[PDB]
Amino acid sequence: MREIVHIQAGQCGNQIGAKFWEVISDEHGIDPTGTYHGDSDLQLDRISVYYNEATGGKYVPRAILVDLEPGTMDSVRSGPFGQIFRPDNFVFGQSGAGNNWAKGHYTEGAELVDSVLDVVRKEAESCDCLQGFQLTHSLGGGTGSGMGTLLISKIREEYPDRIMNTFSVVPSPKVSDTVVEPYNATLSVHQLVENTDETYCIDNEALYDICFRTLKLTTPTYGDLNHLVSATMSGVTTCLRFPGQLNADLRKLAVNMVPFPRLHFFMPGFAPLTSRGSQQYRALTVPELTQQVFDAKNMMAACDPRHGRYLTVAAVFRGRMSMKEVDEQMLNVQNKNSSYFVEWIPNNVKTAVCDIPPRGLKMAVTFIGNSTAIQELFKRISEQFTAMFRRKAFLHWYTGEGMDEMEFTEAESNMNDLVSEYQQYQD
Amino acid sequence: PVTVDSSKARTSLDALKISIRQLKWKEFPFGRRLPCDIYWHGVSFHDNDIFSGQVNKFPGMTEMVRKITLSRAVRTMQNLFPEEYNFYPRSWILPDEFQLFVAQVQMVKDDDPSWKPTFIVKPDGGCQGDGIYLIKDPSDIRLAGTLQSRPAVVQEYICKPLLIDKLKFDIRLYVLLKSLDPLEIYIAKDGLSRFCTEPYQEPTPKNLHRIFMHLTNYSLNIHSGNFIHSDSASTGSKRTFSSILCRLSSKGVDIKKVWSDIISVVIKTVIALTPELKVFYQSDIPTGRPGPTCFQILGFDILLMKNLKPILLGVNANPSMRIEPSLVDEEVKVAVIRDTLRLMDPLKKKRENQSQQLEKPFAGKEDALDGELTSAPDCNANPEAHLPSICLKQVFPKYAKQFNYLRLVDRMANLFIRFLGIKGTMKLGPTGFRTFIRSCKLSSSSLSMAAVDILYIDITRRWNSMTLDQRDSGMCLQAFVEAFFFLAQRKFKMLPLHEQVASLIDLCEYHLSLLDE
Ligand SMILES: CC(=O)O[C@H]1C(=O)[C@@]2(C)[C@H]([C@H](OC(=O)c3ccccc3)[C@]3(O)C[C@H](OC(=O)[C@H](O)[C@@H](NC(=O)c4ccccc4)c4ccccc4)C(C)=C1C3(C)C)[C@]1(OC(C)=O)CO[C@@H]1C[C@@H]2O
Ligand SMILES: Nc1nc2c(ncn2[C@@H]2O[C@H](COP(=O)(O)CP(=O)(O)OP(=O)(O)O)[C@@H](O)[C@H]2O)c(=O)[nH]1
Ligand SMILES: [Mg+2]
Repeated sequence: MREIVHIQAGQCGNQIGAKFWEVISDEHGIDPTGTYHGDSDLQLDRISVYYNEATGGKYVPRAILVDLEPGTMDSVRSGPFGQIFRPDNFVFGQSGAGNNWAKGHYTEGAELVDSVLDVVRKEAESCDCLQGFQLTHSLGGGTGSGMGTLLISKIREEYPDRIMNTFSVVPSPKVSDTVVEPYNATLSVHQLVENTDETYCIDNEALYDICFRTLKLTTPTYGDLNHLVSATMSGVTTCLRFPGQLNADLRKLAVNMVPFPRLHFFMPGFAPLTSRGSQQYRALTVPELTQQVFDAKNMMAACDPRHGRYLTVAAVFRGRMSMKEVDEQMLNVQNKNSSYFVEWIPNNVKTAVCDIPPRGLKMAVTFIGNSTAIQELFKRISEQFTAMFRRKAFLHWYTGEGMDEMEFTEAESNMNDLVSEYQQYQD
Repeated sequence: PVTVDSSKARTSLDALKISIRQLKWKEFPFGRRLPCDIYWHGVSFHDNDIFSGQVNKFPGMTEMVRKITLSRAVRTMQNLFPEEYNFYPRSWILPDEFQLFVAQVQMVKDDDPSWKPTFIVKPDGGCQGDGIYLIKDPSDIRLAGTLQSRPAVVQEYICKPLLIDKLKFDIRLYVLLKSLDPLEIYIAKDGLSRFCTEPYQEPTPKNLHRIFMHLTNYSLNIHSGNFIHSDSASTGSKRTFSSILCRLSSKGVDIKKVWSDIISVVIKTVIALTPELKVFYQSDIPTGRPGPTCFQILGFDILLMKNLKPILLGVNANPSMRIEPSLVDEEVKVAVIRDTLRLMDPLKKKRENQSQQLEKPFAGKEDALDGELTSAPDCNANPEAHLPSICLKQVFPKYAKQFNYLRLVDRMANLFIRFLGIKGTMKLGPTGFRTFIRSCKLSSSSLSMAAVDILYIDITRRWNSMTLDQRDSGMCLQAFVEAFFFLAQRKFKMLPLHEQVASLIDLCEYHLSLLDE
């Protein structure tokens, strides 16, 4: 019951999804060969959410892996937790779309969305009662942004009732490995406004800040960042897998999280996070957990929440805790930091609680916050886009694939429209 | 010579062929690879992939002539113009409007105990009279079975029609739609009168099952033992409409007024049904892309009441053009197709332009010298001089005084495709509505963006649930009409409905003119 279809596109999406499947398979007691070796019965009671049951009690993850360059696919296959994905679930192309939004969305990636949709339909009909689709991709590339927008649109055209939550990586101001990435980012925000229900924003600058400050790690590679993203991904859908006292699913989160249809650009966080040389000098209690989750530094988006007002926040505790502590502490959060919440909506906090904690831990929290400061995360992009428009640069690589100039202006204007919408309610 | 493709003519093949031979046009019975001047399809516009030329099928007319769509358009217009659109008896769509039908019947019965109405139930997809029956009470509807999932139409039955030889008859009239922009409608001077095989009586519970005396369908009456096949145009179960009109005039009935109101109801149906055709044309043939021109022949079914008030029954996008031989059917249909083809000869416009260009006088430098006995041959023979006169009279689409205020939904239909976008998708998304609101400046302190979004969501949900298919991703044209009606109700309070909608259209047009300027 309540099955979730997973889609990965692009290099970042593929790597984050690989880490995510490794993380979940550890929690449900799945071996890298597919067999179940676990200690608790509860793990194998809702394995139908993420896994299909094949013969010989071997569980195949319900994931679809797409990209326009074959090489990355091999990287997924020849890795840990790699011979579990279905061989026919790897849909791939020949050339990796460069950094062209137009190539992925229009010319070379259009001859692959048909196969992806075929696999999507095949997976979606062997499910008892579908709950939604979740997709991991990275705005700023060619296959990620373009193929993800095309796929998302073509799926909401066919399933305009399910929940589409997207875990997307947004361009950062300091870290930047591309020169035409603002173009792709601007061309995609527009499609994410009217085709997704939840949009979790991630930037590599924030993850690097977390790995440098909170954890104090010497050489933080992409593995740690993918690990944190997998942690927050697993934490959101926990009240569908394990049992608790205040269970809240994706639709309940959306209802309590989105006051206006265009206002669904959240920002994530994961509470229990310490170094390896400090786990003994700190007590793992509910007060400490809720103090770390609302810390400005401990936020996986490069926007300062102090510059805006939280529209609404949802927290999903996992472990064995008393309701009174949770309610009292996350009421006291909104009496102290009172100026950081809007006033027209009282009780700006949603609380869920799942009994089973993550493995190796006792209590953990996943934080999802909708606040106006996310406008900055888009505002910067517009500025960059503007600087690349009046002196039209690298536009021939985009206009040579059928994209007209008017599309750029329309997408940009839609971006400022969303920014203005986020801004007006803050004042 | 004009090339005509008749590979998909079907029942219109033979009647076309002689017509093709009457115009000395040369045919492709099996088609060709190269583009053809005129393509003649029988059922669907999507029969062949046509990129240029002319096609005898407007896009989507199969769906429009369906009973529920025509009924929806008729009720929309009746809301817009009740008095004008009274020719269509009140209708309900099952199973969606069953409760409303029951409540209305109960309230009218309570108001008038002596009221004994008769209703007729017709399937949407049913043709040739199949599935059509008569009821006297809403409880008489057969609601137990697996056949009730199909949408149906319950209509007020005309219990008092005109009777000729004690037989109730209907009229099938052939109407030509030449173009949608500009609108051009032509009406044939003669039609086919189909008569019942049994004497007509007022509907009673004892004779509801008698379909022969209550249904004028040719396919149903042909199996009756009382059906008479006659070669004369004034006898038999199938006759010429001109003969019936002349018999009526023989009793002192003003046939000119009768013809005028037939023309009025035909034009009213066409205008009421046009805007969805413009939407479908934009969806299927986008502006700026190569595409063929379109026209259509429609079979209008009219029941002539004893008080000479017409009633529009069924409408058919694909009327039976088969002439088998039947003298009346041939004489009507072959002439209809011949006039149709003559009206749209691709060289007529070129010939007219050349004649107009050749008539420009060259004035200047007069100087005369003698010339002797050079007789110019009479090289101006009309190629159509041997053809009979066209019976599809050029009834003025620009009736003005007769028909100028009827263009209301058609007038505002362009607003839908203005914000449609790229690729001509059939539906309009929330961004389209919000851009429309921000463009025509309908938003204010009273109506903020949240209210607009709530209205859009509610209307879209209602119209998606209304249709048989539950997806309906987006907004159709009828939902846009409902939204425009609500917006026009909000503005210009304490004003008549005709003044409303029109005033909002004027304001929106003014704001648009400011925007482009
Ligand atoms: C010596 C010791 O105590 O090591 C612990 C540990 O508790 C620490 C170091 C862990 C450790 O995490 C990290 O050091 C880390 C570094 C970079 C990126 C991500 C993680 C740990 O890796 C993480 C790991 O946590 C889990 O097992 C959770 O279940 C977590 N990860 C996995 O299940 C998992 C499975 C397979 C492979 C890798 C991780 C999780 C939490 C929520 C939802 C899903 C998964 C644990 C107990 C440890 C180590 C091993 C050092 C921490 O784990 C998290 C992310 O909550 C980091 O801060 C917490 C708490 C501790 O300080
Ligand atoms: N947090 C992470 N960011 C990543 C990872 N891999 C790539 N990236 C970042 O994502 C951004 C986009 O690079 P990708 O090559 O993944 C984007 P895409 O696959 O859509 O591009 P093409 O394959 O060239 O079409 C860029 O800033 C990378 O540094 C990863 O594993 N984790
Ligand atoms: Mg790549």
